Amino acid sequence: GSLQLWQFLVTLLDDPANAHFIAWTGRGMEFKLIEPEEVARRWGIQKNRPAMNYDKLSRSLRYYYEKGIMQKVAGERYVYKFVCDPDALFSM
Repeated sequence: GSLQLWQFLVTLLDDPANAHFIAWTGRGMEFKLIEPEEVARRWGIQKNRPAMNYDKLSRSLRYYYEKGIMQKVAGERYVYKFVCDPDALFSM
């Protein structure tokens, strides 16, 4: 029952109160960190680990890249995508 970064990001993305700093782009499961540092700060609050910033957050995203969970969309700057559909991981 420990909160995972991919789960936290999904929760941010499905709440329109967060749309000014993180939002689905509308292509597949791609999303943009409109304010990367605000996303990082909120992950830090949630997971209880200041001083979280985007530099540190990017290390966790690179972890997800190496582990097949997330990809960084090339040609973009702060656009990522889920590889495995988070809803499908628990649909059964």
